[PDB]
Amino acid sequence: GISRDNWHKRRKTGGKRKPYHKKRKYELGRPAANTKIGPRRIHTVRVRGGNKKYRALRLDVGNFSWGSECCTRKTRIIDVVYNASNNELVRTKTLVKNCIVLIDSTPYRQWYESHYALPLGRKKGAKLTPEEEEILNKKRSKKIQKKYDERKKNAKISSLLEEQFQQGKLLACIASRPGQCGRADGYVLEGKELEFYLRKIKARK
Amino acid sequence: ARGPKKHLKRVAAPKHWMLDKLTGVFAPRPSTGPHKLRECLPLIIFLRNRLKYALTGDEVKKICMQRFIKIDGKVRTDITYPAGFMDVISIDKTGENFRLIYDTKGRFAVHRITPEEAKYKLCKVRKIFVGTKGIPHLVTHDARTIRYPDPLIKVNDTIQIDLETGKITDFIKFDTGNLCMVTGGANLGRIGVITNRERHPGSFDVVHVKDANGNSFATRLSNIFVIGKGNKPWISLPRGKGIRLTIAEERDKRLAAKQSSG
Amino acid sequence: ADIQTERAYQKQPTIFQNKKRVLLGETGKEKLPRYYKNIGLGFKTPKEAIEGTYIDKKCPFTGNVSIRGRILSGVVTKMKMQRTIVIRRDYLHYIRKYNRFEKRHKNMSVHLSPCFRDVQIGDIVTVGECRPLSKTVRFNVLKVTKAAGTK
Amino acid sequence: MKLNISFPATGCQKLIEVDDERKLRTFYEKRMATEVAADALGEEWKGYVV
RNA sequence: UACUACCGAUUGGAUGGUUUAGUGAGGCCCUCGGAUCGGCCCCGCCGGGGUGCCCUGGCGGAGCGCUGAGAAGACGGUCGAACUUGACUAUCUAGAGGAAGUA
RNA sequence: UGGUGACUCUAGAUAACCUCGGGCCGAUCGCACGCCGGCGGCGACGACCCAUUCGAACGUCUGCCCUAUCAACUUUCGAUGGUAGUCGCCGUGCCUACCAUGGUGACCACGGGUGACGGGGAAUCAGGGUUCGAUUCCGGAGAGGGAGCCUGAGAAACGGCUACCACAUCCAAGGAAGGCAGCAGGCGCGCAAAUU
RNA sequence: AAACUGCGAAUGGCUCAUUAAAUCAGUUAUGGUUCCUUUGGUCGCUCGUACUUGGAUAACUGUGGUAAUUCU
Repeated sequence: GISRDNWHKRRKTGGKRKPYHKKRKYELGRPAANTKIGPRRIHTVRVRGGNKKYRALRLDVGNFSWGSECCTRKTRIIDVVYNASNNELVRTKTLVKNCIVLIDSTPYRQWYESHYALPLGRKKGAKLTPEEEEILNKKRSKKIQKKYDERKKNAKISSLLEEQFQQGKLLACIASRPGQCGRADGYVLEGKELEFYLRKIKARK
Repeated sequence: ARGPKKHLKRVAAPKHWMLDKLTGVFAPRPSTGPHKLRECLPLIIFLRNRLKYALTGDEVKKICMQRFIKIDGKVRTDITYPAGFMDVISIDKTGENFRLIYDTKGRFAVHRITPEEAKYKLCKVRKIFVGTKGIPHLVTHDARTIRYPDPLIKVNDTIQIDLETGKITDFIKFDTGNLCMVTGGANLGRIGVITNRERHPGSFDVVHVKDANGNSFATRLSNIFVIGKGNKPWISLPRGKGIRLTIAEERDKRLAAKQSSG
Repeated sequence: ADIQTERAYQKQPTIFQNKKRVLLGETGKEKLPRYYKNIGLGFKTPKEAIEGTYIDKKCPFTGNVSIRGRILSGVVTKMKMQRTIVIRRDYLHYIRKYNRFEKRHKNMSVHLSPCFRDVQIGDIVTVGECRPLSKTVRFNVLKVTKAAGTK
Repeated sequence: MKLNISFPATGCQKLIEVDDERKLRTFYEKRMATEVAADALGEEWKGYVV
């Protein structure tokens, strides 16, 4: 019986309307299904026209895109850190649109070394397992080492991202609506937006 | 209402069907189809009210259910099927072919055409879009979509369909100097030559048409159907040539038809 | 500062602004490319629109609205809300029995883009119909002409 | 009680009326779809589980 | 000689409408719940085929095996008729007394 | 590539994702029979998507009777607006969070009344007017009063369901069933209206 | 015949209680939506037992309960 009608509101002058018709079905609202972080649990809503909606009630994974590199990978979701609308959607860890979220970085790390042949997020102890040595220090052809070193002239990240790759957790912002399509998708925060949300998280805590 | 309506009262039926008051409470209520229900002839009205082949709706059911009526080359057993502007109604058993063309008073005439003419029709292109791997599309005024038209065909042009294949043979462009029929409004059923088109952005354009006797009239752009190129129509025209007589000269013609006949 | 006053990061949604680049452009000239469009009814986009730095999602020139419907005009009376003003439209209504007229008026809350700075009261705005932007706001300021005395 | 008793091996049924509460002690406080050895029903009912 | 209408105590009783406070039928959503019903396994009695082993074929048995489906019910949330007690207000009715005018 | 007065349109290119309460990519039916074991002619029922038709729903502008013995109202419990969301078929205070203090009014707001459903129309009429319109066409609303839902393309459906309130039926007293402001008909009400 | 399946039962009919910028009328808009059906398009565009797959359940047969239902 949640409704979205205009006729229960005051007029612009401030006088109250009398209702002339009672609640219709096309003016209905549904409960505000709050997504959490957990193993995947998605319910299905039958909507107007016979179409279909997806209430994600629990998500743990969704794909986020590195905007500068154009690298989109499916990635585990760690934690919610900042919600720009309410602060109580953070202590409850609710996933909605435009919320700031901590994601994994290892699908972006494995793409970065496979494409640019540089270490990223490695410690100064430099303990390297023999798995990634044969992709970081492979034997390769002259024409192919030419291409791999021609890529290395621009393979430079901001310092604000590499300290996140040090901890294995990038910062991302959800761009889709998880109550309406059952997915948590988005993009990795970079640049002015990144330092904006960094000082917001800094001032909030 | 709680949903779509299925009846039509007889007084609220379109005026050009020329139904009368006392034979019933209801009108035939056209089915959904290629033409709008304010702009169509249902097949039951054409077959007993115009052609007088039937005397009831039951006899129209009996005539149509013998698969004797082809509208645009396909058999229609629906008795309220909306036939419309420039559809070819072809009855094979009697050897007749008809095309629905407005009279000078804005009603569909019983226009008989030769079976040479009954293999084509003209359509007005209403929408062009490119869809799903760059295939261009048409949408005509009777809900046909055509893949891969000629790239010179633009919106408001008039193309020619072959009724068996469904493909374009040729087309007319929208330009001043071509011939029209008005398919809407006060000027409905009149025929003349385009002389002008004034473009008002954000609203409807106005097209000025000149009659064969020098009369001139405007319509909107959506009420314009390009018949022919220059002065030659690509179809046969009805009894009046799209020249609306005034009531005085119509009275004079009707009186001159009595002092000579008899 | 000077844009980011809200709790969420304001940006034009159509312009990507984290395109990586080499230091000869990363240090040389720093300019966010601005999105703007041309509304279609002969109205020309102001200079402050295409070069400004404000972020308004309801602006007719740099935001996501379309202008379609009725072109009207009123006179500014109240400038007291955030990015939206109140205009007054005066007209004469014909009473038929007396063959005469009476002065009526109607108010309109209308959205004012930040590209029209130096808008006083008493001057004539041209408004264009858009989609409903608020509970009572349906129009959008398209052109400002000054009052009679402001030289 | 009456006892609508069936036998799905040959599909023949029978209604036996038992007006003796000593026999019905076996079925009390049970549930549906729980098997009970029907020894208390008589003497022909020895190896019978219903 | 009678009517008319008021105040009217009764805070008569009953009913309605606004609100304070308290309660909350029912559906829907959510977190559980798991009465029951299957399948795949594991053995037993064992045919055929291929080769003591495997696939089929019939069962039967048990295993908190491991999964699928799943009703009652309950915590919570929401929508929310109604219920109780107030306050204000209105009406219908039982009601002593009287007054004036009405004739 | 194409279009519009105007796109953040259509089409294209790249990187991925693609919901167990799963998206499409045919395990369906008839008739006539066949041509060189294959290749088949008409239909019927389907089907994601696109377009069309019938709509629907939200908006734009102007327009309504009496009342000031109704002059200030709205804002606690959204009032007016901004930002981000949630929900919705979508636009939007529709709802939430945080901010701003706005919005309407003697050009009559707000409140009340109406023996007020609104129009097309009707009677009267020198010209101007005045009164009526429940009523067969169009639009709205409601099925005793409120409320909540299921199914479905479409309903907050009542010749569907679930409650409460008021009435009311059958009963073996445990329970069960209801909704004529459809057609008839009855009672009542009345000055006032027809055939089970 | 029955029964399962599909569709329709949201139209029509009735009434005028509510309702005073509300309804409604003329005008516009959806570039801000959904749409059974009809009509046209699309339906080897996908590079990865089929000469046909599996479990049920009505109608029917048979045994019943309740004072009582279009109960089961």
